[PDB]
This record gives sequence, C-alpha cells and structure tokens, in this order.
Amino acid sequence: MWFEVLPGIAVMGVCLFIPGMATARIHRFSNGGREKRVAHYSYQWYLMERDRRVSGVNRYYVSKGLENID
Amino acid sequence: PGIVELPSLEDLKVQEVKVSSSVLKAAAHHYGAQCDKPNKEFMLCRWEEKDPRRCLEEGKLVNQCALEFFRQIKRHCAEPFTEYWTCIDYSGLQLFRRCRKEQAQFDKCVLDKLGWVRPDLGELSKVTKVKTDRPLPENPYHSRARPEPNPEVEGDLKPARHGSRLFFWTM
Ligand SMILES: CCCCCCCCCCCCCCCCCC(=O)OC[C@H](COP(=O)([O-])OC[C@H](O)COP(=O)([O-])OC[C@H](COC(=O)CCCCCCCCCCCCCCCCC)OC(=O)CCCCCCCCCCCCCCCCC)OC(=O)CCCCCCCCCCCCCCCCC
Repeated sequence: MWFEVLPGIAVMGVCLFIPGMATARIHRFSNGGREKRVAHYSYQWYLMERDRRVSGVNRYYVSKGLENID
Repeated sequence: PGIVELPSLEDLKVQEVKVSSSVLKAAAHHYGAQCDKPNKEFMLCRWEEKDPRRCLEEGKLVNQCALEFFRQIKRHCAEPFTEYWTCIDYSGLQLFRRCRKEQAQFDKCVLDKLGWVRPDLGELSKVTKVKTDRPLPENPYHSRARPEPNPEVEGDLKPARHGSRLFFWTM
C-alpha cells in the first residue's frame, strides 16, 4: 500500500542527508576537531590571520592559550 | 622629497601576546575593565598623533599591561579560563551565548580570587576621558601655511559713472 513508496523516499532522504553530514565532518576534520572559522567581515579575518601567525605552524586552528606566555 | 623616518628594529621588539583570538575574546571584558588606562592612553595618542611612530612606547605599555593581565589569570584561574576559551574556541563564529556556564564559572573564580567585576552591557563602549602628560599636537596633519584670501568687498555702493558706458548709451 502506501508504505511501498517509503523505500524510494528513504533512498532520496539518505541522499539528501549525505551532503550536510559530509560538510560537517569535513569541516571538523580540516579545522582541528571544530567548526570552520566564519570570516564574513574583515575583523574576523584579521583575528583569523593573527591566529595563523601566532600558532607558529601556519594553521589558524592550532590554538595557543596561557601556556604560550610565561 | 624628503626621506621617511622609520624606527629601528630594536624599537619594535616587545614581548608579544602569543595567544589565539578565542583566548583574547574569552578574556575580553575583563581585559577592557582591568587594562583600561594604558589602552586608552595609547588610543588617545594614536588618534591624536596620527602616526604610529609617535605611539610606540604607549603601545609597548599595552603589550606590557596585557601580559600582566594574563599572568594574573594564569597564576590563579587557569582551569576555568582554559575550559572557557576552549568552548569559545569551538564555535565558528565564537559565540558568547554558547558558553554561558563556562563564562559563569570563570567569572565566579575571577571575582572570588581577584575581585574583578565583568563590565555590564554598555560600559566598554563608553567614551572616557584620559589624563596624559604628552603634549597636544599643534599640527597633526603637518599642514603648511594656507594662502591668504582675496580681499573682500567694502565701501558703500555708488552709482555707475555715466551709466552703462556701452558705446553710446547714456544710462
Ligand atoms: C516731476 C516728476 C516727473 C518729471 C517728468 C519729466 C519728463 C516730462 C515728460 C515725460 C516724457 C519723457 C520722455 C522720456 C525722456 C526723453 C527721452 C528721449 O527723447 O531720449 C532721446 C534719445 C537720446 O537723445 P539725446 O538728445 O541724447 O537725449 C535727450 C534727453 O537727454 C534724454 O534723456 P537721457 O539722456 O536721460 O535718456 C537716457 C537714454 C538716452 O539714449 C541714449 O543714451 C542713446 C540710446 C538710445 C536708443 C538708440 C537705439 C538705436 C537702435 C534702435 C533704433 C530703433 C528705431 C528708431 C525708432 C523707429 C520707430 C519706432 O535713453 C535710452 O537709452 C532709452 C532708449 C530711448 C527711449 C526714449 C524714450 C521713449 C519713450 C516713448 C517711446 C515711443 C517710441 C519711440 C521710438 C522707439 C525707439 C526709441 O533720442 C534717441 O535715442 C533718438 C530716438 C528717439 C527716442 C524716443 C523719443 C521720446 C519721445 C517719443 C514721442 C513720439 C512717439 C511717436 C509714436 C511712436 C513711434 C512711431
């Protein structure tokens, strides 16, 4: 009956689920287990480039805390 | 024209604040509360002199007063501050609203062990007055002498001598 249409809906729904799950996991893989930095404005990009310079390893997502000062 | 005057590389050596932006954003309100005076002296000097080369030493004081800010966190409250800037650091927009309980623990530990009150909504955006001993720049734009204006009109307006004086017209 009407549950015969549910396999196609399941296949299409898994295919719609894949891109968002993929970009979430790829953003966490490419950015140190965290969200991708959102730089819409030049202050956010300024702090991000500051992070890339203060990390020492040319990666903004490598965070440096109190241990990096004396 | 003339030679530009750059300071030496020794005049640019200072102990850098080598922390990430989420460390700075997590400590930002207490940094504005505690490191008020040398920051505002520097920014007053920076908007008045309009030259960073005239603003190095005050800038060094900023980089001196930030570090003493962090050591005073690092001595007393390293655990709630670390646990708070890590949670600030997770967010891609670095939201304060995602991290209110780590903020509350950091504010509790700081207010107990250091007595710092976090600034309320509206306070860090106030325009404050700064008492400095450096002089006011009398010519901050390095403007030269301005040209003298044309002489203005003066005198009561008399009629035209013999009218228009156009070829044969008498008025
Ligand atoms: C108590 C309180 C009250 C007190 C009241 C006191 C007064 C009482 C009387 C009341 C009436 C006063 C009238 C005004 C004062 C006299 C003005 C005068 O005669 O100036 C002479 C004027 C200058 O001669 P002037 O001897 O050196 O000066 C004598 C005075 O000192 C002139 O004095 P000014 O030196 O101070 O004048 C200033 C200056 C003096 O002039 C100049 O500095 C030189 C430049 C003048 C213009 C030249 C233009 C040339 C190219 C265009 C030519 C156009 C074609 C000519 C006409 C074609 C036909 C229409 O005038 C002008 O530039 C204005 C232009 C001329 C207008 C004159 C008045 C016209 C009013 C009636 C118009 C009717 C149609 C007239 C014909 C149209 C052409 C004007 O003569 C001419 O330019 C020659 C042409 C004649 C002009 C008109 C004459 C007025 C009487 C017309 C009656 C007939 C009408 C017939 C029907 C219509 C036409 C078919």
